[PDB]
Amino acid sequence: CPLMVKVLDAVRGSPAINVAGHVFRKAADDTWEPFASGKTSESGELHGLTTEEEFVEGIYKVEIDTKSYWKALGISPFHEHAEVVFTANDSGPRRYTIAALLSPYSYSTTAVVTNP
Amino acid sequence: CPLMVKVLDAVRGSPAINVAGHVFRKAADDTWEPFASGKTSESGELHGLTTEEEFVEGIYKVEIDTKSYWKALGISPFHEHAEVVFTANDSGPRRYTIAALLSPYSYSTTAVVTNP
Amino acid sequence: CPLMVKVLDAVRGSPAINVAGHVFRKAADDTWEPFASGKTSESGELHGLTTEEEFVEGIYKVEIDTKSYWKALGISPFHEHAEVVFTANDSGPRRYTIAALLSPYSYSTTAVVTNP
Amino acid sequence: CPLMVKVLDAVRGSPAINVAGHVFRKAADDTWEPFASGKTSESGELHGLTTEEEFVEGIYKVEIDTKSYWKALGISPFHEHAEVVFTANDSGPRRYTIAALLSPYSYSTTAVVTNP
Ligand SMILES: Cc1ccc(C(=O)c2cc(O)c(O)c([N+](=O)[O-])c2)cc1
Ligand SMILES: Cc1ccc(C(=O)c2cc(O)c(O)c([N+](=O)[O-])c2)cc1
Repeated sequence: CPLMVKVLDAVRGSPAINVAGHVFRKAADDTWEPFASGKTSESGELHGLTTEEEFVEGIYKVEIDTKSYWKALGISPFHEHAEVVFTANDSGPRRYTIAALLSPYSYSTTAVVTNP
Repeated sequence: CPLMVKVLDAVRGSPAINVAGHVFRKAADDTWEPFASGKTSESGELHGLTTEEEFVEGIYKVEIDTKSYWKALGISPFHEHAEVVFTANDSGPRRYTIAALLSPYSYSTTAVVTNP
Repeated sequence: CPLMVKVLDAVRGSPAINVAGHVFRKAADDTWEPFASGKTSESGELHGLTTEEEFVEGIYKVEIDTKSYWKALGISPFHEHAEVVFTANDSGPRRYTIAALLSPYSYSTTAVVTNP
Repeated sequence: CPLMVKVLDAVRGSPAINVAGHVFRKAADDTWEPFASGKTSESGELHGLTTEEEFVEGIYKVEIDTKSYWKALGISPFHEHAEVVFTANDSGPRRYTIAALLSPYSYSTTAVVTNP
């Protein structure tokens, strides 16, 4: 899996389960083309989004629906979502983990990029 | 100052100076309408973006040009930019500080929301 | 103010008010000698800890009583406290802001170091 | 493994490899007794620190030698180390992942605590 998304809850100290994630790729006309989507598992991880052959060079956007996560816990959070936009595979194929750490009024995101 | 943006550099341990930030309000057609912009000061701060009168309820986006910042420092960055999207003033007017802490492969954002 | 500590609450999106902070300097015997202390203000800030004269080179520790803060809010915390240990003034006197962003199961700390 | 430590580098977007970690447990006399140590693998993970039977209730300290990590990369970082202090197993045995995300002038730490 060349693209994985992991989401953690900094209030409970747990994986953030059942969080929707949507991936888009910038098209030649500069629009955001839907690329993949899913929801986080019990481990907070969203696997199986793409394959090495489909995950070509390009600019990708990962949008994590953090607002729905907090709202289901009774909380009205600050952010509408957490979005991560990045160029992928510019130097050849890589494996990307996009990790997000969520609090109601703050989030952090990191990328772990490895060479297979 | 109903809206302030502060940007910090976690590599140098300093304010992130001369970082462009652009503010948008979501339009009725779901498009992003540009609202205000500026460059961070020597303290990392972007002041004077809006006024109490103009900063009505709505969904707002702050886009921080983190890629140009890292490029100017000669450091390879992961993200194309950092975006913060939030609903403003849903329970009355508030003063918002959006703080962003930047590293080349990670960023975090927090909101400090105080009632005047 | 050679040394300032600022504490923010990522759950409420506010300064963390009335948080105790204690500052220590490492002694020749490697023990921690208490140096200064205070409680964060309504802006989350602990000012007036030390002076230019007293804040000589050395290794310093700031201990933030995060557990008492979360307990006062009725929220279960993970950490006993948050500690920040750093060598100060190794290349001349600097002004240090130690910023801590608190969640119940996570914290982050950053230093903003500026040369007067 | 009831206790795992994971360390990531936010500058390079990579696991932080070969980082020393030391674990201590608070003794009945209030001293810090050495409990386990190791170094992070190529995945940034330190496994095999303890067993469920040995990892009894108590207050534990995990000290990560972040300064040596940065110094080996040519960087003089702000922090001397990253230390995490927490009560473990107060409600029965749990599995703890202590994750640290490192930059030269900032770090963040989170706990992911799961029930086996
Ligand atoms: C680790 C971390 C991340 C974000 C914040 C943070 O949100 C913040 C907010 C401020 O109003 C402010 O003045 C500063 N500061 O000056 O350093 C930081 C504080 C700490
Ligand atoms: C404070 C912080 C923020 C983000 C990360 C982080 O990026 C990360 C990445 C992983 O692949 C991973 O498995 C975990 N984890 O399980 O805890 C965390 C690590 C620490």
